[PDB]
Amino acid sequence: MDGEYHSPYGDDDLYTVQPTERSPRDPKAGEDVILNITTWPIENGQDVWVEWTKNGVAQENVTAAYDYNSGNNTYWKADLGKFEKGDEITYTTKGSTNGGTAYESGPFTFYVTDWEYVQDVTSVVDNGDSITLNMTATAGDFSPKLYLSFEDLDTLRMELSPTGKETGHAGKSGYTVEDTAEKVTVTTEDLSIEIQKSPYRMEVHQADGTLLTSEYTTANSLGWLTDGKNVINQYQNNFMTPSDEAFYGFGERYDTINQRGKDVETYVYNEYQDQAQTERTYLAVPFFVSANKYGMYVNSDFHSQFQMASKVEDKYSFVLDNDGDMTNMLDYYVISGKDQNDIVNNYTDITGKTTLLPKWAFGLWMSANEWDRESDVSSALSNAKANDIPATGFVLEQWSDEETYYIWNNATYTAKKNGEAFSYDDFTFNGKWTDPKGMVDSVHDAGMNIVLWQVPVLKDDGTVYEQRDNDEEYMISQGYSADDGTGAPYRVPASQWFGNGILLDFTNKDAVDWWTSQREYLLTEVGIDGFKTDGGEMVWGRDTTFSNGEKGQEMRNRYPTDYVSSYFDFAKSINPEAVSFSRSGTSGAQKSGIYWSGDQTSTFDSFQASLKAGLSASTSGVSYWAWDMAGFTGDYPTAELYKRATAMAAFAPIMQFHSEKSDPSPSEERSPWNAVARTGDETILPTFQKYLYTRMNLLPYIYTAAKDTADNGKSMMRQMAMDYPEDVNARDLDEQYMFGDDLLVAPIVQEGQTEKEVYLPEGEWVDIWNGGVHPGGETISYYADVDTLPVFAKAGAIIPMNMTDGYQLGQNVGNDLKSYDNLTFRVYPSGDSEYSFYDDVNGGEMRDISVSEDFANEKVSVDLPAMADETTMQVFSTEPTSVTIDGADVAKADTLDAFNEATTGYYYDTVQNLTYVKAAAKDAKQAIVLNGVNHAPYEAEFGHLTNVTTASDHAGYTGTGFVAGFDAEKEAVEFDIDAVDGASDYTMEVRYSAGVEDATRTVYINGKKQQITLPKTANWDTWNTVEVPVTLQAGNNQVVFDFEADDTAGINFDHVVIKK
Ligand SMILES: OC[C@H]1O[C@@H]2OC[C@H]3O[C@H](O[C@@H]4[C@@H](O)[C@@H](OC[C@H]5O[C@H](O[C@H]([C@H]2O)[C@@H]1O)[C@H](O)[C@@H](O)[C@@H]5O)O[C@H](CO)[C@H]4O)[C@H](O)[C@@H](O)[C@@H]3O
Ligand SMILES: OC[C@H]1O[C@@H]2OC[C@H]3O[C@H](O[C@@H]4[C@@H](O)[C@@H](OC[C@H]5O[C@H](O[C@H]([C@H]2O)[C@@H]1O)[C@H](O)[C@@H](O)[C@@H]5O)O[C@H](CO)[C@H]4O)[C@H](O)[C@@H](O)[C@@H]3O
Ligand SMILES: OC[C@H]1O[C@H](O[C@@H]2[C@@H](O)[C@@H](OC[C@H]3O[C@H](O)[C@H](O)[C@@H](O)[C@@H]3O)O[C@H](CO)[C@H]2O)[C@H](O)[C@@H](O)[C@@H]1O
Ligand SMILES: OC[C@H]1O[C@H](OC[C@H]2O[C@H](O)[C@H](O)[C@@H](O)[C@@H]2O)[C@H](O)[C@@H](O)[C@@H]1O
Ligand SMILES: OC[C@H]1O[C@H](OC[C@H]2O[C@H](O)[C@H](O)[C@@H](O)[C@@H]2O)[C@H](O)[C@@H](O)[C@@H]1O
Ligand SMILES: OC[C@H]1O[C@H](O)[C@H](O)[C@@H](O)[C@@H]1O
Ligand SMILES: [Ca+2]
Ligand SMILES: [Cl-]
Ligand SMILES: [Cl-]
Ligand SMILES: [Mg+2]
Ligand SMILES: [Mg+2]
Ligand SMILES: [Mg+2]
Ligand SMILES: [Mg+2]
Ligand SMILES: [Mg+2]
Repeated sequence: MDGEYHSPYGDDDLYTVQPTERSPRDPKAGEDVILNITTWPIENGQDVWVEWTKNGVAQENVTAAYDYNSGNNTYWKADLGKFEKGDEITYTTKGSTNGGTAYESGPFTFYVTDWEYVQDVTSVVDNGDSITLNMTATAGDFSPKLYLSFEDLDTLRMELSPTGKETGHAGKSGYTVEDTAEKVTVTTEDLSIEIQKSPYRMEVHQADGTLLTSEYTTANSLGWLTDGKNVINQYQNNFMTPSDEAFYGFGERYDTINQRGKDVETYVYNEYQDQAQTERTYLAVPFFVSANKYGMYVNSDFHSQFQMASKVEDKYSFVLDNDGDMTNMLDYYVISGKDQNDIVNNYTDITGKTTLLPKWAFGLWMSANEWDRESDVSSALSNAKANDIPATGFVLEQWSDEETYYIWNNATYTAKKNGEAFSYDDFTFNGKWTDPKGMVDSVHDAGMNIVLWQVPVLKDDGTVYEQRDNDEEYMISQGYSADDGTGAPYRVPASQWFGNGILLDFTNKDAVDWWTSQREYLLTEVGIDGFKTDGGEMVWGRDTTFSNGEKGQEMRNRYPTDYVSSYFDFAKSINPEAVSFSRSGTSGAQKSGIYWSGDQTSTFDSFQASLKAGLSASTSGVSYWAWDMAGFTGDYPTAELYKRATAMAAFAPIMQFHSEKSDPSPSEERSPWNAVARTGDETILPTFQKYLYTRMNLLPYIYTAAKDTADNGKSMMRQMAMDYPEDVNARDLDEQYMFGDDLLVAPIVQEGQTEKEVYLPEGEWVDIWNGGVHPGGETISYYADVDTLPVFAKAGAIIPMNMTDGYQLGQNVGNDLKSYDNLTFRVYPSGDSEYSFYDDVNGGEMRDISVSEDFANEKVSVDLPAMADETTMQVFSTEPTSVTIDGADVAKADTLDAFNEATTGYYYDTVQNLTYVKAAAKDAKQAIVLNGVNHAPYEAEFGHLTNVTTASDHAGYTGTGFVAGFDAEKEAVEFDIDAVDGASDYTMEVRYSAGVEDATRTVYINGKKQQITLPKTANWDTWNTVEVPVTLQAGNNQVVFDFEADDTAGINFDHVVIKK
């Protein structure tokens, strides 16, 4: 025999086992315990056995039985049997051939556990900032204590000490307690916590009595797993959930946005390509938000499983792991708030706010793994310029020596001992990188900022590489690695990414300072703008030990966030504009930069999973989220996928293209120019440009939303039920979302699709591209060819934009981040609305703008704050008869050219039905009033048409044209029209031409019929308006025009307008 091996926990992997583990790893009462053992080489006459004690008494040896052979190894199973709660088992596994040299593993000890639950509350002590509930247990000898405290008046914290020896934390004092024999009720202005005493059972209500959530009906819901003496290994609680309850968040999830029915693992993992199918993630957070208006956060870095009505149809549960330490309390929060987004804000109060990034982070990021030399960077920049792609971010991955990851590829130098840091001048730059500082300067010259790829591991591939070997020696001599549990440095398991590499212990501040010192010259001298901090899902092994005294079970989920945060803070300390770009983390990840959705293939299925990842991350407080648009690997995307992806990406928090392959031919860049080359579809370029230019037009809105995340916890991109939690149609939507406060975005994420269903919540929505009006409260069908993205603005929206003199979306304003071209506010008037604009160009002043819509009196008023810039309003309305600024008349400009020349003025855009109003910069509020205005027209051409078509061959129409002829039976034009100012009689203006003869049409108003007379117009180039009395109810009204048997003559039908 050459050896024997058994190790009960293997690498402690959640998903797999090594072939030499104990099963179960942590045996409970009544579970059969199997030991898997290996010997080598394969030989006759081998004996494998187990020497062991039960509660200190030597047992008869167990003989292991042959199981299987693989390679030059035999695998064996030894059966120890079942045990009782409290049993302490110690064993050693042994092997030898024909009574020769004996090889052994162990000794190993396990303590056999079972569940104990809270039984009754026996007394309650109110300490003014905390409440102690003294408890009995269902089994065992503990005297548990549950501590209640308020993180705020709407955020409840539970801390359980099974032994009673630990004490909970103080919280707010603003509560009262009604403590009776049978029940204790804890009340704040926001919450009513009702706790039955016998059996103990908690219900969490809002202050008005509405139930948020509650412990399971049968009580004994809250428990711990113990041997009663040495260990507590798990905690659980169990809660009642009705059949319609939806559960969102849990970090970044690829499979679904609503986790009901699933067991969700809070476990970071590097899963390539098939995250959705395996239900794995790089970014796992033990926090969810329910559409029943609460969130739950289990405050622990240990692995937890959330069982979301996956076992019992009306029960959800959490099972939280522990390392055995009996002094670690269970700590969790039930989180209420003013609305769903406020629940997320309260969660970020606990775990950390998003840090506002510089505005350059919100432009296009360009990346490709194949970029590996200065000529590649030069050509990326010149390709972007030649194709009018004004990006702001630039990533280099294949930049380094591929050994130290802090030295440029091909650089030569005198190696340094003892981990001493390099300066720029220590290097002779050669080959692929002759002048890194110059290269960076060229990136900056293009208006871009650059980040460099990093990992948290010291690579050790077993080869000789002087500087890396020097650094490894130094790192070990200082104790800068984690420890494997035996005194040796922890290494990533050999089969994994960077296997054999030594992790830097990011819990050790000295270690971090050393590691970052080696990169300092990249920031201070080369002038980089941050790091793409990749990896981090690299902590395996229960005995792996960190400088904070924590071990592998506790640190696996936390490690990536320690790593990412260390680098983010370090880069920012030198370069205040630095940005991190990362994939892995847990609670608190949001403090430290951008998160991208990792490694996915270029398919529509992947696109679907990416969108779910962003929407779940958003609920989990990770707002600055990116994805590799159209996928970074697999076969090159189709033109269709590339175009659909581009549109979504332009309307996502962070826009970035990227590609996996390191030296491919042809190129694998997901750049728009390479996509044209690879697909042969030249129309990719103008479509990409449209969406990129539109994003840059919206940058003032986007960046205000980024600040709103940082300040108020409102994520930039949100699943519909975050804004509409009571809306039954919004619960499961995963192919549309809100972007900022105002825009409903509905990407096409299905191959071959052109009829996109869009669910519109109650209220009026307006198509931002063309002014099409859509009353809410139904699913509409929107025709979207491959170049088209349905996007709608909600009623009352005030949307800041940076426009060219053309004043249309999708016109290139460039990538200047320090000035505006034409600062513009797009307004959809509806009652009184207000918006706080983040004017970052002018010192970050908040500009409070308000609009008062009064269409009943044919007026819209805008209260413009003091501004540093000329401003243009674009107000969705009919053409005013006059406009005043501070009471002073402003003249109508007849053309766009005249408007651009004017200092102040107004202009009416007939295509978009937008009134442009130009106001000078002034260090004082300005009152703008639009007079004689009504709600914008309902264009006939945007109506539901039956057997009738559109044209535009006679000038003077509004919108894009008119409905032509409309002069046979079974032809109809249907409008969905909102009552502008509630249920009332109104006048419907019908604008038409009838160049040959008097016409009539029939109209139905919510089923009520009348015939209208449309007198002849002089010719087909003359429009007239007839006023029709109608009666409209609140909200959406069905207005149907048709041509019936008693109607006559052709018309061209331009629009209708509703006015008082
Ligand atoms: O040149 C730097 C670096 O480039 C490549 O990795 C960057 C890549 O990392 C992340 O995805 C990776 C994935 O590409 C793949 O990598 C395996 C690969 O790792 C090393 O080489 C990397 C490049 O892949 C190189 O150092 C190693 O030398 C090589 O032998 C290996 O084949 O798989 C891992 C494991 O799943 C994955 O994490 C990142 O997500 C991605 O955006 C980035 O492009
Ligand atoms: O060039 C003459 C004429 O040609 C086209 O119409 C052919 C059509 O004419 C007569 O019926 C029309 C009817 O179709 C409808 O036309 C509305 C239409 O009028 C003008 O364009 C038409 C052509 O379509 C043109 O005059 C106008 O430019 C366009 O914008 C309008 O949509 O209504 C009128 C009035 O009731 C009627 O005269 C003719 O009777 C019929 O047989 C023939 O097919
Ligand atoms: O394919 C040769 C390549 O293999 C290894 O690197 C690859 C890397 O190039 C990348 O390839 C993506 C590619 O993977 C499969 O071939 C798949 O069928 C295809 O659709 C997809 O586009 O990613 C994989 C996985 O990360 C890497 O293994 C070698 O490292 C490299 O030397 C070789 O050139
Ligand atoms: O720390 C290892 C090594 O780094 C530099 O050399 C890098 C590289 O230089 C040339 O390209 C050679 O052809 C390669 O063999 C080298 O790896 C230092 O100059 C060198 O002193 C040092 O040992
Ligand atoms: O939101 C309004 C409308 O937008 C698109 O259609 C625009 C299209 O409408 C008519 O066909 C006009 O004649 C054209 O000039 C316009 O471009 C969507 O496809 C549609 O579904 C939506 O209702
Ligand atoms: O093993 C290290 C190698 O990994 C990948 O293949 C990289 O593309 C290459 O640049 C590097 O030399
Ligand atoms: Ca029209
Ligand atoms: Cl144990
Ligand atoms: Cl891995
Ligand atoms: Mg709050
Ligand atoms: Mg290259
Ligand atoms: Mg700088
Ligand atoms: Mg130490
Ligand atoms: Mg689906």
